Amino acid sequence: HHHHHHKLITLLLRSSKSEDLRLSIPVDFTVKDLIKRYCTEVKISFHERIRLEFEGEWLDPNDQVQSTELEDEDQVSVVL
Ligand SMILES: [Ca+2]
Repeated sequence: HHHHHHKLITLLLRSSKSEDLRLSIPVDFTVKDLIKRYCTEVKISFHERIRLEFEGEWLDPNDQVQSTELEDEDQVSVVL
């Protein structure tokens, strides 16, 4: 709606080397924030070299999720 207040989108994070996770995260988080939250939820150590791929493309860690093309129920790949 006009002037809506919704903060969250749900994302599926698939990982070939770690636990897949479905997260509901604020769209004002950065991609780095999303990675940090993934890591605390699945209990792996956060590192600068972890990346998220969306449709074949690396997401910029410094972009807000809202600034990317991610939408609710999208899926991304975690590359460790
Ligand atoms: Ca997995």
